[PDB]
Amino acid sequence: GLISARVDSHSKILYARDVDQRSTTFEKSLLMGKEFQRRAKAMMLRAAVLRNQIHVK
Amino acid sequence: FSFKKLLDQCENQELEAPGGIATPPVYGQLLALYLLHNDMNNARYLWKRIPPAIKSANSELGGIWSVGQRIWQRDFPGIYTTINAHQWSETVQPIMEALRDATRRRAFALVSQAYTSIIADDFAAFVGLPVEEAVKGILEQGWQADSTTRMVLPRKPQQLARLTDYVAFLEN
Amino acid sequence: SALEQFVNSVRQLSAQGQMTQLCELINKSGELLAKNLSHLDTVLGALDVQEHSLGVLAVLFVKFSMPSVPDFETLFSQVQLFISTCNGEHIRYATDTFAGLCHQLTNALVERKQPLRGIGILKQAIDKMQMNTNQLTSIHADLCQLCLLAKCFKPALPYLDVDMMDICKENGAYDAKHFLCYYYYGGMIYTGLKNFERALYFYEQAITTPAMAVSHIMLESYKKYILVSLILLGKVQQLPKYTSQIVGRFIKPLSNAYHELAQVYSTNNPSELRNLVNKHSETFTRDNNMGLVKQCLSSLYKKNIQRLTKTFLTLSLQDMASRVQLSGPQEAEKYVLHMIEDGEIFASINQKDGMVSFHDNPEKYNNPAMLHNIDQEMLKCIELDERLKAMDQEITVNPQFVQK
Amino acid sequence: VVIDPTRTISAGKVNLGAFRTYPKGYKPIEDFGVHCKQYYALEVSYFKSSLDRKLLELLWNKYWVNTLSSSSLLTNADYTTGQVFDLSEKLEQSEAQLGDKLAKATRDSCKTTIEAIHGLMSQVIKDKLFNQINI
Repeated sequence: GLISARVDSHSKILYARDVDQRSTTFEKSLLMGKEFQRRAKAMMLRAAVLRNQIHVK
Repeated sequence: FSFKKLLDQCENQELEAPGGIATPPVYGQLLALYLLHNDMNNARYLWKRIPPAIKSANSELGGIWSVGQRIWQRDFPGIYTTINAHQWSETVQPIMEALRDATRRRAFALVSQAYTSIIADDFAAFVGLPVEEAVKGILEQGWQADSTTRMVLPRKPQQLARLTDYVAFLEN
Repeated sequence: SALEQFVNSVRQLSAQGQMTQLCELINKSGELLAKNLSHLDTVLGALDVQEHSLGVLAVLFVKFSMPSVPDFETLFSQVQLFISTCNGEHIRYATDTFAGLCHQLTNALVERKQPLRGIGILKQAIDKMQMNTNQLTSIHADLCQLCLLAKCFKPALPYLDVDMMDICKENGAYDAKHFLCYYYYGGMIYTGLKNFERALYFYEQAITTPAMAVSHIMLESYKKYILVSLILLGKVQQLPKYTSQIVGRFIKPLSNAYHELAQVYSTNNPSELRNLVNKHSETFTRDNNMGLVKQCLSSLYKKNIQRLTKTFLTLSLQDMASRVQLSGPQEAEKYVLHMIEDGEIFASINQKDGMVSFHDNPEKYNNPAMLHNIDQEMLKCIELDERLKAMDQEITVNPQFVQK
Repeated sequence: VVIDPTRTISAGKVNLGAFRTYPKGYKPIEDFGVHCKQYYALEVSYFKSSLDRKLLELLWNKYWVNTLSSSSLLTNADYTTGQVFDLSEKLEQSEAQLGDKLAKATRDSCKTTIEAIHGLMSQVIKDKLFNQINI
């Protein structure tokens, strides 16, 4: 993770890589939203199961 | 598009049975329809579900499973050879042509998407006939071609309410 | 003599209210209730039948000693009719014997090894018992087992695509065994259909249940959890902080073969993975998860190929089949084509020079389809917050939450 | 109250500043001056009556061209970016506190989101009215 570049072996050329800020921003936001929804549903199931005294006796 | 209704009708026909096992033709039709829709897991589990006695009673299921095994390994040329190897009853007759057309379209899409230049032999084996579909490809859709090496170059091919709902949700 | 008096009592008590005494008599038993009742049951309930039929069926199925003579199949048919003519909300007043009857029916079907006839029964049994479609009942774990022992996965999909929100107390009973069995069998069903992003979630929910002792079902929900996490992701996901301490102290040392498999599947070396699979084949075949490890072995190659795309823009096939160890340019070509067909990678094959070129240009965020996706996420989040507010409002008005 | 007439005229926004002061003895940024410890700042807000609101809206009604040609969110981009940055700082402070401010952060985020969706709604309405006539 020190050099942002790509190697082309056909012509043996190291090209520089430019990151599209908008695309990575949108991707990160969507991933965070999906993760948050998953965590929310998980905790809500937990609250459902911790209120009926389910403890595997 | 008409096959979806037949699909779910066969589904609820399968779901319940007088003894849990249905007739051979409905089993074969359901397996063929599963093969057609390119859903391999359900077809494989259905094949595993069939009891051995009824499985060996009819050889039509054997040919259907051979076709499914051929398509599972993603070996395109063998599908066309194994689909017409045996004879098919009228109950499963209109499945083979639709499956072949779907496989041809899938091969065409895969060649156009995952390839920038492919030997004409491999492309012709993928599509089905190394005589006239090459000239059809270069002429009809304008695909570039070059002789000697036999090389083809396929190329890839009600609003305000939502905003006011978002605003109302945010403000509340 | 007394049977007629009891039948008349239930007949005159029903249809006019007085539910408490009614359920009081249903469970009063009567020392086998003179099991020769049978035929008169037919005249006991008509049209909407009655509630006493459930008690008759329960006491018929409760002996557990060859229940209803070799003609049991006929009674089976009657049970089916009951499932199609129960109706009403009154059955919800007796959510203690219905679950037992369903469990006994499924056990009887399993011990006769015909787990397909009863599939349709436990769809209307569930639909006519839960208060709402987001409530977990003890029959869910039973349908998920009936549809798993016999290979039929699609019918259970409508009951696995919903998010459980509340759990029915069933006026007693409902031990954690049903919850664990449901969340384990659902995970196996999702794994069978090659839907790993939800099988991992199901196994994670199964593992983090509170517990104080080692259970037989949590072992084969962490063992498979490791494999599913290794398939979907590149590593074994860390369990959340609220995991029960039993898994982190007793379960882990008991099954250490999969931890070693992950350790090998931490550094990219397929040869060591195959060697460890061969060496520890007895452990992987005693737990019956054979086939789920070959998937990890195959996915190692796909992970290496995907990692190749972060450094290279155009790679020769011969050179490519030297870092992933595929031993042949043709096999590398077929692997790349299969990966492209599934959308896992963005690449193109040039057969003139035998080179794979990586594009990595999935989508620019101006297509209205992405606007539709954002709108769908909006709707899901709004619905989630609405359910949160509805849940909180009940707490705010609770008579317990005013004293503190 | 301290205002800056020249900067208000040049920039276009008012320079209203309301200040109270800490009394002597209580001891517990170069723009504010050199006595920043002795005096502090306060927030400013405004109000107007129902009659005043009606009169102001009816007087400002003779601005229709600018009303439907302003195309906001293209002029206040710097303000919105600053608001989002302050939102991030407030969110970080609230997260540190959790280890209330969360309500204030939620209200600020709601205000910014409402402004953004209002701008989008005005743009959509303009597009519907002007660009969907005569094919």
